[PDB]
Amino acid sequence: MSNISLIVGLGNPGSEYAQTRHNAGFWFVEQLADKYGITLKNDPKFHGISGRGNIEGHDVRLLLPMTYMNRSGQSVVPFSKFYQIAPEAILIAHDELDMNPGVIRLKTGGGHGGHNGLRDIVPHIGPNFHRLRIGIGHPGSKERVSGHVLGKAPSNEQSLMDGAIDHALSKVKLLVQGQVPQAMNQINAYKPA
Repeated sequence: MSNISLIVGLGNPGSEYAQTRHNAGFWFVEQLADKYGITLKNDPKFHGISGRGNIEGHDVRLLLPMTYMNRSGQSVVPFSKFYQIAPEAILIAHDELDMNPGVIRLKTGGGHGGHNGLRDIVPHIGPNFHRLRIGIGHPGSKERVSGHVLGKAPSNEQSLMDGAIDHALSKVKLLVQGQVPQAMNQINAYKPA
């Protein structure tokens, strides 16, 4: 099993989007970058913000597409092709409607599950990349879904999510060291304290 060498966080650009649930992936990758002192810089060539540096003994690339969510593939696809990074070496963090705040899962393969960022990426690199599904809750009904993902969560729900994110952060060592089964067990076992 492949080392994770590219970690992508999905979200929307702009300060009106930064605290919205749909940017759960950006939160994770931004906090990761600063945890390890990796600088995220404008990378217009790949329509994103990107960095690279040492994470627990490995050279890891970080990517935040700046394309807007539904166009995320225009930044992910050419970036991973250009550096010749196989999907099996990619981790994509994103908000997951189908899990509650404070729930977090690592998953390998599968489709987009309705997620409009993943929808723009599976067609072009296939489904064989890892995903960190950061639960954001489901708002009730289909009509509300959109104002939910594009809205800021209340305090209580934000803490749950931040707790889930702190936990996945403490497992990235296993991911970059190629221990994916072990990461999966330990991420998937998380429940708020």
